[PDB]
Amino acid sequence: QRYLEEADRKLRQIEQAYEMGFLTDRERYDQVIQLWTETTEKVTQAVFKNFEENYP
Repeated sequence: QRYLEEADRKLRQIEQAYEMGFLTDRERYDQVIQLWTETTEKVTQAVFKNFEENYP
């Protein structure tokens, strides 16, 4: 819930730059493309550890 809604706000970050010229269409695409990858890590990292810390 946590690390995910963080990505939900971070998307609004990457979008907020898209309107400032900072991020064009292609580089904003890479920032949002990596956002879901980092979240993709933050989740599995949570899974495994969750099992080890609670239900091994």
